[PDB]
Amino acid sequence: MLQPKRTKYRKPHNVSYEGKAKGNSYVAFGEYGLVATKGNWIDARAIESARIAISKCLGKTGKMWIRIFPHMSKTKKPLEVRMGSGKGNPEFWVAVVKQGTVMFEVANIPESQMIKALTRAGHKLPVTWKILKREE
Amino acid sequence: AVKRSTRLGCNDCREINYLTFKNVKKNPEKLALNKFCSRCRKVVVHKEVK
Amino acid sequence: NLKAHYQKTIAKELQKSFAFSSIMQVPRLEKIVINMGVGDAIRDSKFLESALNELHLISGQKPVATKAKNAISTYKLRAGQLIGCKVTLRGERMWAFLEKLIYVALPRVRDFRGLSLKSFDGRGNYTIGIKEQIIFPEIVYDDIKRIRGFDVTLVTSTNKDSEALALLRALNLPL
Amino acid sequence: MKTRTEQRRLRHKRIVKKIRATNHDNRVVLMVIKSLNHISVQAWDFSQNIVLASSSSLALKLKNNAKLVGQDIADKLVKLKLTNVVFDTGGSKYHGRIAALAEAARERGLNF
Amino acid sequence: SKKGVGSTKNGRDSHAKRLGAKKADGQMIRTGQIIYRQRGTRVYPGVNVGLGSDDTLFALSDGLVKYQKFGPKQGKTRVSVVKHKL
RNA sequence: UGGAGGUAAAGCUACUGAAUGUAUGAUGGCGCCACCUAGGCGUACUGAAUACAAUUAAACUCUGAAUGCCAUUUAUUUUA
RNA sequence: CGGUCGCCUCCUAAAAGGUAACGGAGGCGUACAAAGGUACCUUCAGUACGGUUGGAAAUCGUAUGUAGAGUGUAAUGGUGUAAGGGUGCUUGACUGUGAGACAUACAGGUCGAACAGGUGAGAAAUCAGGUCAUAGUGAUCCGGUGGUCCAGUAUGGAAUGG
RNA sequence: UUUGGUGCCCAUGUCGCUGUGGAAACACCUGGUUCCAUUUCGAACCCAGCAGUUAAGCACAGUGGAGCCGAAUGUAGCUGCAGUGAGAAUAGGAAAGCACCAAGC
Ligand SMILES: [Mg+2]
Ligand SMILES: [Mg+2]
Ligand SMILES: [Mg+2]
Ligand SMILES: [Mg+2]
Ligand SMILES: [Mg+2]
Ligand SMILES: [Zn+2]
Repeated sequence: MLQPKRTKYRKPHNVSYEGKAKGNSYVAFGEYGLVATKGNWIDARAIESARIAISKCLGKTGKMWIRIFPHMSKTKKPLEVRMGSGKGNPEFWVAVVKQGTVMFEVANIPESQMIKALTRAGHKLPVTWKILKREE
Repeated sequence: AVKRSTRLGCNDCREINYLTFKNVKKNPEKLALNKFCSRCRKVVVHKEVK
Repeated sequence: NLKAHYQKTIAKELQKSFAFSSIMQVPRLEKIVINMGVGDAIRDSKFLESALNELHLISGQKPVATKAKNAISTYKLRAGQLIGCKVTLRGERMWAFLEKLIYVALPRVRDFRGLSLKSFDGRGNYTIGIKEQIIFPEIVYDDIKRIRGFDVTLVTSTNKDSEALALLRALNLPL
Repeated sequence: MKTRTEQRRLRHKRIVKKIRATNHDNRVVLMVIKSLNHISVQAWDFSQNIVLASSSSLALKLKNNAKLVGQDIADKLVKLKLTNVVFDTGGSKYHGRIAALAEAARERGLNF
Repeated sequence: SKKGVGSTKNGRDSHAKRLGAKKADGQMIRTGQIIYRQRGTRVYPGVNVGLGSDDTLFALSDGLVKYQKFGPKQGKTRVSVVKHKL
């Protein structure tokens, strides 16, 4: 579970992901990267599931770089309660993912194996994924 | 509230002209300044008044 | 005076030792300071007066005591409560109180063999520490209940430390 | 650390800042510069940043007790009918030679 | 049934004093009018303008009002008043 | 037409928090021998500090618009 | 039931100003005869080398650094030759006023040139009507206290009022 | 025109590195007995003297090291799919500039 060790302010404004990927536009460390075509919020749990999928299918030869991180927290009002009279406690952390952010990327392992690893990863994430390759 | 203020009065004519603030707990000394007095028309020594 | 020997020989000596052709590229000794660090005045042991008097006795400079510029809870020294003392002596006093050490005091040390191999700053300064002020002649046996040392420095007008080597060697210091 | 001359320039900057902020009338400021060898004076007319008159030891005088750099500048300004100035010690202190200059300047028809 | 909540502890704030700019450029002003209201000198007083101990930029003579750039990276703002052709 | 401003956006060896990797590796922890104290050995790891590449922010800012605003110019209109 | 009830600063507040919510964070019900006013002088903290007691860290001199220091206190804004630190002298922590503006439903709040009296600092210009700025406080009635070129139920006083 | 002083400008003005010069000037320097002064001291302030100095400050030439500045194109946001146009990045500039005064020129 990825989680900031400690944050300044516990209850911040939600960040709309409707943009075109300020930062992380392009793959930067490996040969192949996973891109999104619809911005969304993927929490720490989904990052964990994607990471473990890539690691399990990667074998003991290659490397995986995670680019996004659940910097932002998020709240959830307890159930069966009227509205108002405060702001609910923070529950789960989430990484904002704009459209077109290369979030995962792999290295040092055959081509087809990397494509399969990325496909096995992007099925855990809600964002409609896509495959990009490093430039030259 | 805390009633920390105090009043200064001239000594020649004994009016109670001025008002100021003084914290007794540190400097127990009675203030003795010299300021303008409207009756006396000059700078006279003012000293504290209860 | 030791200044006599300097202004008689040293200028020519170190001018010829290093190819300068500038009579005062030779290093010049600029000031000397004395510090003790009287920290046994937690609140008031003797309130530093013994230190002030004895340091007045050794040097013609009137001693001055510095106030703490920090706040330390580990001791009773926070934001005030002056500790230590400081002399910054010069003129005839600088040259004379210097030799008065090297010709009187250091032969009277517990063991004066050698130093200054590694005590240079590397920018033209030097320091000497003394573990007890009772050794020096300008004092009687009576003192504070504790006897402390001294911190003295030699700062010159050159930044290259080998020049300081040359100046202090030309002045016959114990290396 | 400082060079005894950049520091003096700094004190002068302090003084000129106070003057340029405070001088509500258009009084011409009378700057004196003190050098180890001798002394000089110039009268900066602010609000136009030009110089009106000046004086120095180099008016065929000797090495600066030479308050003569006061009488001549007093004459030059009173010929311009201003005679209401404000003094400027550069970075120096209003003492010694500067005082001997300023008093001579005052006692010949100036008002400052 | 109901549910347990309470203790917001953050329902407080202060009146908003209307600090900002009062005379923009080009304005003809008379001595005593306040040009600029601020907390701390966001604008320095230039020529023919005084500063009131509330850090208030207020005029001292008739004339057109002008803002200007100065400072170590041309990021500080001066305000000043220019006399007319008198 | 001139001007105040610090948003959208952008950026983070330009500070504050958060924070990914490679290289150098300190602080340490696992062992470890001498020695009973001052300490050495390689550290599957936590990562001081720095370099190189790459990130996030309503209460982060070295930077930064357009619209809007203020006042003024010119033309026209309205007596509100 | 619980919480809150006035005032102050930031964010929300959409680059003027304003702008709600049981929206997000926090403070005040002051403190200082010097932490006021003025003249003069002086300008970081930190780190590295160097040095008896003395230690991670006191102090000492040296350089380095461009503010991470300080600024009585909450946060913000501003301020490195300042509005910060030291010193000498004082008390303008004045009286009587107030053109012209700000922001305002009213009440109230805020800023202030300039003028007269008599001062302090200073060679002089100048500065000073409390502090770097923003909170630090509560109407009216009633009654009391001090001064008085006010009246005093026929007159002189007094009581009682002003 | 060059030297010195100084105001305006706020780094394309700096920080530094290598050399050149000091007649007049600017500092250094020499003394502290005087006016004056150090939380202590002729360090500094302040006097009165210029024997020696180009060492250092100051100026001048070269230095593309750090720091600083930064075009065009293209892009992001905008405001009724065209005009508006940044930031970051880049080529690249850059060893300051504007005046007045006194000297010898
Ligand atoms: Mg944004
Ligand atoms: Mg103050
Ligand atoms: Mg205060
Ligand atoms: Mg206050
Ligand atoms: Mg009667
Ligand atoms: Zn009286």
